[PDB]
Amino acid sequence: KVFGRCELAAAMKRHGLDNYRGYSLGNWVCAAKFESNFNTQATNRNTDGSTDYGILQINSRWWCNDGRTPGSRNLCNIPCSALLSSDITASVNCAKKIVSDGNGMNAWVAWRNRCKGTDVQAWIRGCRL
Ligand code: NA
Repeated sequence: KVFGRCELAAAMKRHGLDNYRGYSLGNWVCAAKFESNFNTQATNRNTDGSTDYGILQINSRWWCNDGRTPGSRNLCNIPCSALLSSDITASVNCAKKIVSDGNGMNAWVAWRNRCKGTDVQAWIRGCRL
């Protein structure tokens, strides 16, 4: 599924991501924009041979199992394929664990390089939330 911006903002809010670990909804929508372009089916191979899955490009190195990332962990206890569903519940549940791990949203390099410090409010502008 390719979410609309406000559609994804509504879904993230419903699943309690708005102001989760102090990160406003616009931060999460901005991360999703630059990680996946709001596409739940997005997959990208990392240089280390891990893969990033779904709207928030969760990495098989630590968070989900894909069966092909040697010496990796599954800290969200989910198949990486579950992170490509049209229903973002699994991605949100896992993102809550990632952002709680100690470095906040710096875990998402695209958030750090493209969202951090910016007018992230713009990403929820016009949305009926
Ligand atoms: Na893994």
